[PDB]
Amino acid sequence: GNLNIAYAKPTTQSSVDYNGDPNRAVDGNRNGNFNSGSVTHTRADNPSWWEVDLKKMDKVGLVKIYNRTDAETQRLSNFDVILYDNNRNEVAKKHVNNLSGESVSLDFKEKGARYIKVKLLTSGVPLSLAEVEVFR
Ligand SMILES: CC(=O)N[C@@H]1[C@@H](O[C@@H]2O[C@@H](C)[C@@H](O)[C@@H](O)[C@@H]2O)[C@H](O[C@@H]2O[C@H](CO)[C@H](O)[C@H](O)[C@H]2O[C@@H]2O[C@@H](C)[C@@H](O)[C@@H](O)[C@@H]2O)[C@@H](CO)O[C@H]1O
Ligand SMILES: [Ca+2]
Repeated sequence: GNLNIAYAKPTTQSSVDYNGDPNRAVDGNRNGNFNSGSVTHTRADNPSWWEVDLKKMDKVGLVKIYNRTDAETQRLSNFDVILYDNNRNEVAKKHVNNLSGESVSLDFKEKGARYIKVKLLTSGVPLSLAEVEVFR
């Protein structure tokens, strides 16, 4: 029941495989079954990454990242979540080793940012996200 400022914002990612376009992580659908059409998928890049562009700077609090759930859930491990300002200067970064459940929640404590990037640190692994939600 809070405004998800990432919903329907422009997205990009390192590449696309299996028609897993990056907008699937901001489609309002948390379903993690890749066959549902809700989940992104890159090729096995060096490294794989995904990003949302808020279009303007905003003050970011909670970021909630929902994993793929039907298969290959371990791929979302050893990754950074990085905030960038309007000139793509790095303003904050958190590292996530792995998920114990279907999602992870990170609190960036009001940091001003335009872009939120999720980046695997292990190359040669596709990045698949069910949904990334971003709150003020
Ligand atoms: C259109 C089509 O047939 N799609 C296939 C993928 O198969 C479908 O998606 C899977 C996730 C399963 O639900 C499957 O039952 C369904 O048909 C196929 O994925 C692989 O499917 C095999 C079974 O045939 C295994 O389940 C394997 O784990 C699946 O691969 C994982 O999911 C993929 C989407 C990629 O992320 C892979 O890297 C994973 O290992 C793929 C790959 O053969 O091919 C599509 O064309
Ligand atoms: Ca989705």
